[PDB]
Amino acid sequence: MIREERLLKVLRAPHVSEKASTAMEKSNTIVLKVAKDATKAEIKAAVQKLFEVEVEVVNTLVVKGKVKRHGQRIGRRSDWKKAYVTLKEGQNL
Amino acid sequence: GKPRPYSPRPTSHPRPIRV
Amino acid sequence: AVVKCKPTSPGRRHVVKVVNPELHKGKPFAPLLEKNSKSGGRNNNGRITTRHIGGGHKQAYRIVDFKRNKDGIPAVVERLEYDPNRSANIALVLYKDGERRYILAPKGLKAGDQIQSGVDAAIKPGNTLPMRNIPVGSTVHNVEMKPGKGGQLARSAGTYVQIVARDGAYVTLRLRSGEMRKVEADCRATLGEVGNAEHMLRVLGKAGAARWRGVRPTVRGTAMNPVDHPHGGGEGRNFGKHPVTPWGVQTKGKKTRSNKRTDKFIVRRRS
Amino acid sequence: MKRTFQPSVLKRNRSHGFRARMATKNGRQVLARRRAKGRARLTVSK
RNA sequence: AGGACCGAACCGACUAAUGUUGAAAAAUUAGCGGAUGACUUGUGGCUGGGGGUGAAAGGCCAAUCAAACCGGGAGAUAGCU
RNA sequence: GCUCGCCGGAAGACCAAGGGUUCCUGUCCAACGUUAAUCGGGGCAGGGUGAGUCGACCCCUAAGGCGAGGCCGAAAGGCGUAGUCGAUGGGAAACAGGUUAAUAUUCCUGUACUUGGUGUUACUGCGAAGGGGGGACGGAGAAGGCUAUGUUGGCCGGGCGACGGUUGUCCCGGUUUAAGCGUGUAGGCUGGUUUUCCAGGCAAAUCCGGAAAAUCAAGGCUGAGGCGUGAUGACGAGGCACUACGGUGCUGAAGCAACAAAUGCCCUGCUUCCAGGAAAAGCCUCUAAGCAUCAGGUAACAUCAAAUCGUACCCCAAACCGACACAGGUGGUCAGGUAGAGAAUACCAAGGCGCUUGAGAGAACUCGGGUGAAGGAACUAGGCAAAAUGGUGCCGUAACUUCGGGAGAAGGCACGCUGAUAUGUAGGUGAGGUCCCUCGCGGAUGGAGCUGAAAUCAGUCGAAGAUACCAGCUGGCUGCAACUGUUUAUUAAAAACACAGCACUGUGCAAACACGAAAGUGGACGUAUACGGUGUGACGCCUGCCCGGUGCCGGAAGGUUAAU
Ligand SMILES: *[C@H]1O[C@H](CO)[C@H](O)[C@H](O)[C@H]1NC(C)=O
Ligand SMILES: [Mg+2]
Ligand SMILES: [Mg+2]
Ligand SMILES: [Mg+2]
Ligand SMILES: [Mg+2]
Ligand SMILES: [Mg+2]
Ligand SMILES: [Mg+2]
Ligand SMILES: [Mg+2]
Ligand SMILES: [Mg+2]
Ligand SMILES: [Mg+2]
Ligand SMILES: [Mg+2]
Ligand SMILES: [Mg+2]
Ligand SMILES: [Mg+2]
Ligand SMILES: [Mg+2]
Ligand SMILES: [Mg+2]
Ligand SMILES: [Mg+2]
Ligand SMILES: [Mg+2]
Ligand SMILES: [Mg+2]
Ligand SMILES: [Mg+2]
Ligand SMILES: [Mg+2]
Ligand SMILES: [Mg+2]
Ligand SMILES: [Mg+2]
Ligand SMILES: [Mg+2]
Ligand SMILES: [Mg+2]
Ligand SMILES: [Mg+2]
Ligand SMILES: [Mg+2]
Ligand SMILES: [Mg+2]
Ligand SMILES: [Mg+2]
Ligand SMILES: [Mg+2]
Ligand SMILES: [Mg+2]
Ligand SMILES: [Mg+2]
Ligand SMILES: [Mg+2]
Ligand SMILES: [Mg+2]
Ligand SMILES: [Mg+2]
Ligand SMILES: [Mg+2]
Ligand SMILES: [Mg+2]
Ligand SMILES: [Mg+2]
Ligand SMILES: [Mg+2]
Ligand SMILES: [Mg+2]
Ligand SMILES: [Mg+2]
Ligand SMILES: [Mg+2]
Ligand SMILES: [Mg+2]
Ligand SMILES: [Mg+2]
Ligand SMILES: [Mg+2]
Ligand SMILES: [Mg+2]
Ligand SMILES: [Mg+2]
Ligand SMILES: [Mg+2]
Ligand SMILES: [Mg+2]
Ligand SMILES: [Mg+2]
Ligand SMILES: [Mg+2]
Ligand SMILES: [Mg+2]
Ligand SMILES: [Mg+2]
Ligand SMILES: [Mg+2]
Ligand SMILES: [Mg+2]
Repeated sequence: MIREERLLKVLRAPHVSEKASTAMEKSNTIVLKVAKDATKAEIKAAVQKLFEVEVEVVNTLVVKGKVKRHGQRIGRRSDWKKAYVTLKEGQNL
Repeated sequence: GKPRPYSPRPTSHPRPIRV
Repeated sequence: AVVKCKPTSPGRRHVVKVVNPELHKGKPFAPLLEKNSKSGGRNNNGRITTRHIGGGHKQAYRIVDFKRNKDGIPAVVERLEYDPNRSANIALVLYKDGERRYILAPKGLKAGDQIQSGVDAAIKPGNTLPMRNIPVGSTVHNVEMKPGKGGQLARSAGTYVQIVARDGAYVTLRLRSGEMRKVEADCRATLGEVGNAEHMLRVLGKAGAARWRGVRPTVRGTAMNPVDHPHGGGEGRNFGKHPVTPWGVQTKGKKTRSNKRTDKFIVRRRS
Repeated sequence: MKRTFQPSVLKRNRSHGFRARMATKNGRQVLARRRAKGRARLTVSK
């Protein structure tokens, strides 16, 4: 059992894109930006407790930040974790 | 000014030997 | 048997091979196998300390019994095996209590023949007695130098030791070198001669055959520059130096034995 | 032609990496010199 | 069977022409040698500078070698320009 | 968009390594791009990498590293034991189809599999850091059985031809389907089973090893492929409907056989040889201490878990190593057609490209090629370069020789196409049917169909039949080195180095010797038929005279001579 304090720190944002939109209307799946240290179990616990929906399986990947230039000074965006969270048959978010 | 000179590079012809 | 190859290729013309058909064609006895990775003549500093060592065929080490401590229990020779670690052939022997061991294969010893070690052992080849229980004039191999240490003298192909004289607690041994050395009477020897005496009649025939046995080329001192070797240098073939090792020590007759601890056991040198 | 630099990250790290430096007193003196000079990158590790 | 024979891959480098501020700080093109072996190749490991390693050419040891490279003694010394 | 050309054992495809956003989309063209650029691996912004099964991590070790104590060393440190790390090796499990602008064995659909935890039920000797088995291993060669795969026929759908002919022995296309589960075949290995005892396996052992009976001779292990199921599904040439002309929606025929056939599989096999061919764990089994109607073990069923990190993209290259969008370098995997011995070569397929300045002109001269009258090495240091030879079969083949060679010596003859022999032969393959049958993936007989050289005879076309590409020049005398090898990365490949063989010499093992202030380590888990050093250099015939000098080895009457 995971503390609610920990479950409130693993979901950062819903990820908005065409692939996220397509996944939500085709494979009843929600795409979330999650904490980089979050586990599949913690994501599957947090979504169920904070959105009151039934989760089938969590798929996760780590997005490597891009090297960007801002006034001929090289910089790097932070790496973040993306969660493909598959809900059951009829739940809706 | 002048750029740093190159290390030795291949030479097309032998220096003539005078002896 | 010593068989000459036919000159079908130039590298086979001079080849003389020792074809022994009484050798186990199958795999060796696994329980008495250890790995022994090669050195390339390099020590724990990673430096070449013995030149001309490297490559050659991968070899597993056969745990050979040189001690022959298992006394009173009769042993039958199962098969003669090829051993890549030594010039001698080795015999796989089965004692009457189940235990199997490798021994140096003495001349004559075949499969079926019975061997036995100890004080009351019979006087026949393969049998290992303490040398005070072996008659004077006998021919022996796998001779211990200290009681219980295991055989160190006369292990190589066709080698043997003659027990010439027994005096008190010591026996005098004529070694293959021609040396007369004293050893403790208690020290164990195996009767007979070490087999595979035709081992010296082999002609490797080509450079590669040496490279198979793990020997790398010897470069002559006189072929080098002075910086590399005392014999180095010269316009054309020159020498004009007393022959020396790569390290300046004279190499054509200079005695290098310096062991005052073991001098007392030497009755007469080879000279 | 084969040039002298044939990259391997494993060999790089083992030969020059942070832990390799820390393993010997001379290696630790390298780190001390580089910190003293104020290098942004102490070793190849990064 | 073979350090066997012919010959691609693969490894090499005998000849010629080209190129020589190159396409290339060692190549290209046409021929050339080895091609089951003392062969060749990937990965990792070990050997350190009067030291290594060398089938030995003073060869090779990061485009550097009759003593590597980097920092230091150091503004060596220079009856020379 | 049409045509043209180029690669196609690659200039295609998939990776590792390495790089790190170069990927996809929109937008911009200053700079970057050897030109312009609307384009880009360029600028800017947004997107994109989804795993119990792939890989890492992880368990296990190799070389080697580190190394508690320890031994050693002025200090720093060196070595190494117990250990602990270290892959390039060993160790559980997923396949086909579909899908995105960009990921997919990761998403979806269908159908699987593995390991562990927990619970239930039944039955029960469980238990290791220990013992045994296993894991577990070389080179070469050979043959059979196979599949990938291809070809042809059948089958199905479509076609009837821009110019003579084309309803046929005609043309084009398709003819695909996995893991898993079941079966247990070609082949390979081994004789089972029971009882009794035992100086062995650090102790024990029901396991292993050994010994002694008894009975039965067919039992076990291993194993490609095939076949069945998986699959009433999926895919499917095209056609019917929408086209924002990018691509969505919808339906769906045949889906068989024969022959050929790998370098892949059976095969970690088999045969053979000498140079004699990792380790450890997982796994299987055995008990010890211990635990005794308990824990734990075995089986079935149910449920739960399988985290974390990588996953885009390039990868013989414009993204890696070469300062460059550089004719260079870079390990693994895949391997279609015709001809061919072939992964050579030529032309093609799939697929990918035309190499990021063009346009003219048609001087010398340079480069890379083609051809050449007569002559034919007169060239030149030298036939340098070029020209030439070049395949297969048969015939034929010198000196010399270590009897293997030399040898493809040299030299001569034949070669296409068509018909016949024979509507396609020898050979290979092998259906239906019949018969036997311990009844199956069987055996025997049987030659339907399929595939298919080589040769002979006859005819026939060309100047030429090895027609292209491809593909030895040959012979004679002689120096040197026996030979295959090795070498001056980048002006020297040799007669130099090495080499088998030979000899001398050292070396008795705590070996000589070498690396090391030392401990140690190599030599060697070797032991004089061994090991080091030196010189010589296959083989054959041989290797003479000299010991004064300088080394070395041995002797010792005296003379001299150190510290003390
Ligand atoms: C070029 O000259 C160097 C000396 O500077 C060398 O001699 C080299 O071999 C020369 N190369 C040529 C082709 O002559
Ligand atoms: Mg999933
Ligand atoms: Mg993942
Ligand atoms: Mg100036
Ligand atoms: Mg030697
Ligand atoms: Mg020699
Ligand atoms: Mg020289
Ligand atoms: Mg000298
Ligand atoms: Mg001379
Ligand atoms: Mg002289
Ligand atoms: Mg050959
Ligand atoms: Mg070379
Ligand atoms: Mg070439
Ligand atoms: Mg050859
Ligand atoms: Mg060849
Ligand atoms: Mg010289
Ligand atoms: Mg260099
Ligand atoms: Mg110097
Ligand atoms: Mg000074
Ligand atoms: Mg100065
Ligand atoms: Mg960018
Ligand atoms: Mg792009
Ligand atoms: Mg421009
Ligand atoms: Mg861009
Ligand atoms: Mg180790
Ligand atoms: Mg310590
Ligand atoms: Mg250590
Ligand atoms: Mg480990
Ligand atoms: Mg690995
Ligand atoms: Mg892609
Ligand atoms: Mg087939
Ligand atoms: Mg092959
Ligand atoms: Mg990819
Ligand atoms: Mg390139
Ligand atoms: Mg370009
Ligand atoms: Mg290559
Ligand atoms: Mg080709
Ligand atoms: Mg012209
Ligand atoms: Mg011209
Ligand atoms: Mg011409
Ligand atoms: Mg002419
Ligand atoms: Mg003419
Ligand atoms: Mg003529
Ligand atoms: Mg002339
Ligand atoms: Mg002239
Ligand atoms: Mg020529
Ligand atoms: Mg020519
Ligand atoms: Mg002459
Ligand atoms: Mg030669
Ligand atoms: Mg040669
Ligand atoms: Mg050179
Ligand atoms: Mg050269
Ligand atoms: Mg020792
Ligand atoms: Mg010589």
